[PDB]
Amino acid sequence: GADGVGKSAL
Amino acid sequence: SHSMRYFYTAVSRPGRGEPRFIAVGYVDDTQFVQFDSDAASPRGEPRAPWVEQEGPEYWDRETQKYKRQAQTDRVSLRNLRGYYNQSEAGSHTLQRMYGCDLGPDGRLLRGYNQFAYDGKDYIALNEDLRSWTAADKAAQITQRKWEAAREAEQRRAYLEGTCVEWLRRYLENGKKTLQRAEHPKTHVTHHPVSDHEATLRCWALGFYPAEITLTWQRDGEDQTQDTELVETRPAGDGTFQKWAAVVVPSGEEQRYTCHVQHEGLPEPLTLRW
Amino acid sequence: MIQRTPKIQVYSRHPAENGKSNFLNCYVSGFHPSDIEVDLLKNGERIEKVEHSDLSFSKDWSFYLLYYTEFTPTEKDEYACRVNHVTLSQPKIVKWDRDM
Repeated sequence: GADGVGKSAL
Repeated sequence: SHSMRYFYTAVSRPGRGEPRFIAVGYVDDTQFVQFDSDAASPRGEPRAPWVEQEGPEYWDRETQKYKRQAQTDRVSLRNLRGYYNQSEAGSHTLQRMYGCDLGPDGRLLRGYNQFAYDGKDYIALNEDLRSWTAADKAAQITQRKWEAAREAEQRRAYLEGTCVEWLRRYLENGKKTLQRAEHPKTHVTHHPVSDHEATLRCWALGFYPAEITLTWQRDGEDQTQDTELVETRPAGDGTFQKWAAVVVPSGEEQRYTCHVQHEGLPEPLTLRW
Repeated sequence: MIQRTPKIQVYSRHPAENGKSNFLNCYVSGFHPSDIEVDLLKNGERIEKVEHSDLSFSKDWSFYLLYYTEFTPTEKDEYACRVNHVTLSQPKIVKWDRDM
């Protein structure tokens, strides 16, 4: 189970 | 100690379409998933038998997470080029590794989330999973964005719990092959070099997991400085191989012993030619 | 930016025995950036239907890949791996040494 995308790009 | 680890790579290619995104996932030293945005049909693909049975709903959900990550990685690659004032023609690489470590008792010992830009450390979640370590001024731009956005708390929420829950499920489904250790099959070969030198090579084949120590001794004293060690290599069937060599004076071969340490061995092995 | 040249190992999955099906491996590791071309050669000619693992990397961020093919070794067949990378002015060739 992979992590979902976060609050922001780098 | 068991672990589940993910490895992401995004590579730009200006003038030849949009950046390519590749993800792979491991439990311990066993790969179980891969994704490639350049694939003929880009989707999450099984690489291990204990995830082939998970159902199309699970695989549809992993596929969607990878496609969304790929688009965010493209944005990150564009932002990074701006931070460093780099030309729009050069190709650049963004890499990310994250995962969780299930300590020997079976709790959550450790988590991590680290990024590199063009093969160099860029930003990393510190061991406390609360602060960031930036490598330079451009990475300080990312740290300011993520701290004000509370990015670290979201990643910790995943590394704690969610990462650990998948890991425990994978270890139960693949217990037959993930909670076993295969000992190395060993042997020693001998190669004359000159009229007074010879090479002794200690072999370790078919072992799992990949961690292993091979050390040559002379009269019972370790000889770390004059031992040639190759990088541990995959056999292709899920196991690994390694060897270690030493050049000895002809006539003295019996003075040397190879010592092998591995999780699947009840006691350390001592081999002689 | 980091430019690192690949370490190349050519070997079989099992101890090679004449007339017994096996797998020939070419392991490339420790390189950066990721674009690389690897070919397995039989008697100097490129082998078709060569498979490879999925791009991954090590703790130091350098990439590794495994190229492999099924084969049955014989006494006089000669195998090698050919690797081209941005660090190599010419394609490097490492021949298979079974008797290590």
